[PDB]
Amino acid sequence: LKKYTIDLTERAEQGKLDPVIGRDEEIRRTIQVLQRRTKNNPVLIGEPGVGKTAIVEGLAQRIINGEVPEGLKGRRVLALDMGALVAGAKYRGEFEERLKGVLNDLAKQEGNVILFIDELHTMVGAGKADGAMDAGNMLKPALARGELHCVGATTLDEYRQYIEKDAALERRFQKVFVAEPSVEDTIAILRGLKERYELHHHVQITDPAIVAAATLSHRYIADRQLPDKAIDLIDEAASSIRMQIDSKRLLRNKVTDAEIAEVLARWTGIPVSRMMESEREKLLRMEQELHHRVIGQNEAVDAVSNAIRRSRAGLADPNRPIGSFLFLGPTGVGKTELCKALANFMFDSDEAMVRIDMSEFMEKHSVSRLVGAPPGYVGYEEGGYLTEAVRRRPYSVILLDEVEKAHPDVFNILLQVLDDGRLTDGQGRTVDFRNTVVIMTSNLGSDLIQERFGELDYAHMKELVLGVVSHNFRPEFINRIDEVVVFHPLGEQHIASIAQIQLKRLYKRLEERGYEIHISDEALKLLSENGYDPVYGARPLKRAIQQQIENPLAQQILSGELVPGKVIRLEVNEDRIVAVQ
Amino acid sequence: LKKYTIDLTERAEQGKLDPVIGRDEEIRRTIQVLQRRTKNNPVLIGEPGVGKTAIVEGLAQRIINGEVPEGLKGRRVLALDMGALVAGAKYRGEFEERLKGVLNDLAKQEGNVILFIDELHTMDAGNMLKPALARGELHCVGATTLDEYRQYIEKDAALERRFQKVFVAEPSVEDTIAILRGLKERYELHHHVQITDPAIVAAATLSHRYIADRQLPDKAIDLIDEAASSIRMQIDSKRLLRNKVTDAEIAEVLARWTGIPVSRMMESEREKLLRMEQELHHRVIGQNEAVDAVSNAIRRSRAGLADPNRPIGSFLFLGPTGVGKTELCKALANFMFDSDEAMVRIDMSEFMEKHSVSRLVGAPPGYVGYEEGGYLTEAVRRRPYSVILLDEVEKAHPDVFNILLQVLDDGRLTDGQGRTVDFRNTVVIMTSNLGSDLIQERFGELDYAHMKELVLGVVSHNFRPEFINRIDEVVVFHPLGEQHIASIAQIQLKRLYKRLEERGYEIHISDEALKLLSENGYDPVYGARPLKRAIQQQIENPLAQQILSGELVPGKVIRLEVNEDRIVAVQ
Ligand SMILES: Nc1ncnc2c1ncn2[C@@H]1O[C@H](COP(=O)(O)OP(=O)(O)OP(O)(O)=S)[C@@H](O)[C@H]1O
Ligand SMILES: Nc1ncnc2c1ncn2[C@@H]1O[C@H](COP(=O)(O)OP(=O)(O)O)[C@@H](O)[C@H]1O
Ligand SMILES: Nc1ncnc2c1ncn2[C@@H]1O[C@H](COP(=O)(O)OP(=O)(O)O)[C@@H](O)[C@H]1O
Ligand SMILES: Nc1ncnc2c1ncn2[C@@H]1O[C@H](COP(=O)(O)OP(=O)(O)O)[C@@H](O)[C@H]1O
Repeated sequence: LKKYTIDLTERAEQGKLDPVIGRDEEIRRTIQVLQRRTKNNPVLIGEPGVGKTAIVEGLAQRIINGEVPEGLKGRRVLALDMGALVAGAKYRGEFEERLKGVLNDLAKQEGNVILFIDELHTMVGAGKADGAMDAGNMLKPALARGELHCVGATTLDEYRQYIEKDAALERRFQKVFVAEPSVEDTIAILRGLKERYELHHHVQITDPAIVAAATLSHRYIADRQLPDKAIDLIDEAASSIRMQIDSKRLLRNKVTDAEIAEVLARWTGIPVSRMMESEREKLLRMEQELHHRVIGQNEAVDAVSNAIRRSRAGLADPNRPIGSFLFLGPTGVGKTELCKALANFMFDSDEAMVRIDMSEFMEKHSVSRLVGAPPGYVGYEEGGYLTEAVRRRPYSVILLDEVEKAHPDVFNILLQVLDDGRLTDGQGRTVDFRNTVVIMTSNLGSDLIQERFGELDYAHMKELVLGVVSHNFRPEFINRIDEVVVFHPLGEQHIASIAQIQLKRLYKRLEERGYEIHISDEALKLLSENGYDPVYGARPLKRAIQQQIENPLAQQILSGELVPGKVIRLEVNEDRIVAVQ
Repeated sequence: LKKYTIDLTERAEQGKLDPVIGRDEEIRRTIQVLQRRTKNNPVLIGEPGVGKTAIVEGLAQRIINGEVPEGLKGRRVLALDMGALVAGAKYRGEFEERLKGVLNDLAKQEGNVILFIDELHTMDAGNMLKPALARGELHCVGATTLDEYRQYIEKDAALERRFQKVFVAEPSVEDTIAILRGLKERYELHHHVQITDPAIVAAATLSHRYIADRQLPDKAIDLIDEAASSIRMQIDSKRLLRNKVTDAEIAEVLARWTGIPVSRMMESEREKLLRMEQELHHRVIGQNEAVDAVSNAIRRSRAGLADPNRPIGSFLFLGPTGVGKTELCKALANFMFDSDEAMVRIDMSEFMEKHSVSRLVGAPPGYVGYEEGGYLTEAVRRRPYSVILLDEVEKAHPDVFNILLQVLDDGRLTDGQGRTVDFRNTVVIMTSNLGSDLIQERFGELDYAHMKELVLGVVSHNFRPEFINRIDEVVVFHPLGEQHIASIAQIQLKRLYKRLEERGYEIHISDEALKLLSENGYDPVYGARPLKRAIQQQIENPLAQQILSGELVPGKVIRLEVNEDRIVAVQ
């Protein structure tokens, strides 16, 4: 008994237990089960990192401090470990002499000992070496007779496929559900626990670093549960500052939310850290920073930058994505380019744009590729194309390209992402679109968008295109769109400004090779004859570097006069261009 | 007073320190993890180098020298005792009284001194130290591998509340450089051992080029100590010695299981006259169309100039299929890898299913079979060495055409689950099976610079102008004549010679006798596939008819005759 079971009650007299704050409805319900006549076995069902191990450490602190009823007064909470019972059990019945050694020491205790079996699912099938099970089949009489007082603490899905499968052991435990506390319920958890970390780290932790250790944990960390990550963050931040005082008021020890969001940015990647950066320079110039790489399209950025300012002010709907856009209009105008800009603004990486081409979803059978296959079908455990991608990046700009080429029954899949920000996978797991920006480019009115842009100034392309030919006949999808955005086609004013960032990002490395080129002003309209298109758009400009500028170097090698090291020009003549050394 | 007392004042008295060089942003991480109280147990995971030696020697350097005052220093911790645990203890249970006595009586001063434990994976990894770890006794520094971590330390649940994966990334060549910078404190003052600059790097460059299945620094510290053991024992083997340290000391140590000397292990600036005439041009005198990729398109790749996100070493090479592609993708791998492992062939010829979505560059969800998928899905996860082919893409209906544009540009690097794919060391040979099928007849007046501009100018841009608008360099493989295959039909017969001299028959064949085969030999449709069965049906199946009949006795060389309507070589 003293070889295996850790005694939590004498670990509470030394003050070695964490102070437990709250939990008084789940501790009282635990004592209500622990005082039952038969089957006095609570199982603290929760999720990993909810506090179900620090409920019995708030029961064992309670027995010593005496807030328990008489009947649980003066008990002992022993923490049996089923990993130390299957530890060296090689031979036949070395495990069964460990339980029947522990179970017979618990009967000498005449009911003065509470047994905390943490992770009961490790008891289901613990011996089980030759036949029927040996741990939750040896406890099974003394669990039903109300004899050993077994506080279990498993999680809900570990209860579901370990303990619920043994239906004769499932009834010997009573589910004391430990729901995770809310964001305000874990501040008081962490306000009293902060001094137990101040005495260990020799580090002062402010309640600003605690009110933001939980609002940033809950919002940004979605796989963990709340009083496990909020105390991870303060322990990581107090260890990050504990370097700054050891090795090399301005050499601080205080944790503030500057250090808490810095650890969380180092965990997840979301840079909302401090507004003492150029973010004050960035929050009102949010519409013109997109204009750095989205040339023109003032109706486009004033729809997307005003919607992502609407949520950074905490004013947008938290049961809806950050933005739901329909980018109908011409091709090669700034549709796909703004979403790269919007990803390079919000999550500052244009690799965080989940592009989905809806020409792959032409027919109705190809809708379970986005959402996932049902149980029992091909591609079930794989997932969906949209749902699993949003589980990869929950903070991403979803591009749904040419949605008018989708099936009509894929807008039905796209009614719940727009309205509620949810999409359930084929495996019954719901993915959360509340942090994504769902932008949907289309070409459904583009014939009438292009002809009327220099006629109807800035608002009449929105009205009166809807109803004769365009989307109103299927009306449930239009009103779920946040802003329907029409795109004015590009004149010569924009493609001269759009054809300047072709090699601007590669510009900052390749100087010493022998290349630095300033703007030449004579070959401007050579690219503005194939690239500046009223019909097909500005996308043939990207081929107008692959067809116009890059050809007579990489194949004209063998003739023996043109060798690299000299910067090329282009002039308006019938030249078949030369290059002088 | 023997077992559980280790004094760390001795480490400067004896010089028992092997200094760590290179790891500081991956060791101060294991001081961030260790300084916590939730999950304050760093387990060091990966390739070697740290192993509880970086935090203990990088601890006395900041206290005894004296830049910081004494009001801040005092973080004096200790290290592992592991040696006398199992040894010297006899009974069952009286071995256990030594392990319970080593943890409980270090608590004589109420936590005045703290202690780390090192290398905890064996089970002492959670059978006798598990209450000693759950009681909040003291915190330890683990060290596992990655796969032995997921054997023991993570499919548990009570142990990752204290441990966490600390991964170290694969180290430099400068790991053993500074191992021999400090260690001349022990080498030259008493033995006068020099090891020069090209002799430290020589036993360490063996990873990215030579062999890539094994870690670097385990193969670096051992192959220097064996090369440095040269003097005192080769003088006791019953102008005198090169005291100028060269590549020779490691080569005796390294090449005692390969057989390849120094001559191609340090391919350098002047060595590229020597790496032209080694193995490519002794099996076959020829195959010099593909030598351009190692001559003019090699200057901006192997001098620290390989930019992966635009094709610079991608020299385009065309031809037919089954005609010399698969041998050169092996013979260039034979010119590089000293062996045969390049097995790549991609064709889009005779399969009509909906499985052509996964052969592109991977499968997005909604499919079957991700484990194989396409061939290139698996050809980087196997090993990063493969030479990618592209054949017969020109036939299917035009909805499938333009997906070849996405990979060759700088848009997105296109991996599949988060680890990298190959962009730097691959030559792509593709296959053009347009109207170069009637041209295989004669070898008289074949075009090298009349072929691709006037024949291709009027036939390409009627149906599809988006295919040869990018790709322009067209030069043909060998035309299938007589004597150029008479070399190739000698290669497949000389492996029939070695198949036959094992039983005592040396067969000759004439220039007249193997062009007897050429009427039943090659195919313009399949390439040189029906060459091998033509050896079986014409000579080899009649040969085994005569070896078994006993009328071809071993020892006597036989000649042929021209005879009646079935052509066999009889007496
Ligand atoms: N109500 C609470 N009051 C004080 N500390 C708490 C409270 N809830 C949780 N904690 C602490 O936060 C952490 C939560 O971990 P646990 O209590 O083990 O929860 P858990 O459900 O057992 O997680 P696992 O995955 O089962 S180990 C521990 O360090 C607890 O001390
Ligand atoms: N409004 C715009 N702002 C900035 N760049 C633009 C704009 N419109 C077009 N471009 C340029 O045109 C190119 C269009 O390429 P592509 O993505 O193939 O077209 P599309 O976006 O229609 O698919 C982009 O690389 C981009 O640089
Ligand atoms: N970065 C480095 N700095 C110093 N020594 C190193 C470094 N990398 C490797 N070594 C040497 O390599 C050897 C690795 O052996 P070891 O630490 O026993 O392997 P493992 O860590 O797998 O147990 C050590 O003796 C060490 O001296
Ligand atoms: N240098 C060469 N010239 C002509 N034919 C060759 C050469 N090297 C190999 N071959 C032939 O290629 C054949 C294999 O080709 P094949 O099976 O059609 O293509 P793959 O091997 O790519 O499937 C071998 O039988 C061999 O005779």
